[PDB]
Amino acid sequence: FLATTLERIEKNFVITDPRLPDNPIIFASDSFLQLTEYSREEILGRNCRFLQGPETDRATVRKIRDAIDNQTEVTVQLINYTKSGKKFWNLFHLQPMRDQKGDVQYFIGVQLDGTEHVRDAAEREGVMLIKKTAENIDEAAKEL
Ligand SMILES: Cc1cc2nc3c(=O)[nH]c(=O)nc-3n(C[C@H](O)[C@H](O)[C@H](O)COP(=O)(O)O)c2cc1C
Repeated sequence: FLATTLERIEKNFVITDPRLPDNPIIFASDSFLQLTEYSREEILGRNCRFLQGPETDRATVRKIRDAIDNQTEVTVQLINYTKSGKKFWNLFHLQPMRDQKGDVQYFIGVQLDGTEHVRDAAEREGVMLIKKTAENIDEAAKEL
């Protein structure tokens, strides 16, 4: 699966299609693949929960579940794992992408990887970056 132009955008993100069973990944950026160590072929058609592992806070995962079910945005931080089992902190932002009648068509997920739970200035700057990134991908996804 050769990268589309969308997938060559130099940010970590995935797009899922909630019409397909278990809301699977249909697009994943090259940066996301570099971060997580998976090939595109390995993760297309899978739900993103494969990134979770033993030290992932399950209460935080439920916050994400609730946002998806209520079709709203959420921003959380949680521990995720690469294919080889390397841990990273993920400052994660979810938002729905809506069509011209306001119905949700896709979900966008943006990941900012780090080595620690961030707070205060680092958190603020991280959230600035991931929200701007989500906006750019929302525009890009409009014509998919
Ligand atoms: C667009 C999108 C991106 C997601 N990205 C991540 C991610 O980076 N890390 C993660 O742990 N979960 C991610 N998730 C959340 C899981 O896919 C799943 O929704 C979560 O585990 C809650 O559902 P579950 O209880 O059925 O597992 C993402 C979900 C969506 C829709």
